[PDB]
Amino acid sequence: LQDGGWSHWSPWSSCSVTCGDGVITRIRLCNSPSPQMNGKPCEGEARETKACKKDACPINGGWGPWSPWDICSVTCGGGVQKRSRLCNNPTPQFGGKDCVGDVTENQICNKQDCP
Repeated sequence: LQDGGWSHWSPWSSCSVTCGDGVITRIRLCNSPSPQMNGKPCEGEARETKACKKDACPINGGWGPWSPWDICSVTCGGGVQKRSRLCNNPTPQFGGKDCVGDVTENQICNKQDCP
C-alpha cells in the first residue's frame, strides 16, 4: 500500500483567447507514484488556471433598421423615393469590419400616369 504522489506541474498553456479574457492552464498527475492497493490518493487540484487578459475582440458593424421610406418625389407619373440606415448596431469597434451594403436605397413610386 503506497500513497499517491503528484508529478511536477506541466508547463502553463497559452492564453485560451487572443482577445478578451481567458485562462492559462497547467496540469499534474498522481503518477509519482500511482497509489497502490489501499494507498492514499494525491491531495489537491490536479489542475490550475489563471487569468489572462488581452485587448478587446473586434466588434463588427451591424446595420440598424431602415428609416421609413421618404414620400414619393411625385404624386403621379413615376417618381422616386429613398430610405437609409446606419451601421451603428453595433458600430465597428476594436478593428471590427465595416458593415457590408448600401447606406441608402431608392425605388420607384406612383408609377401610374397622371390626370
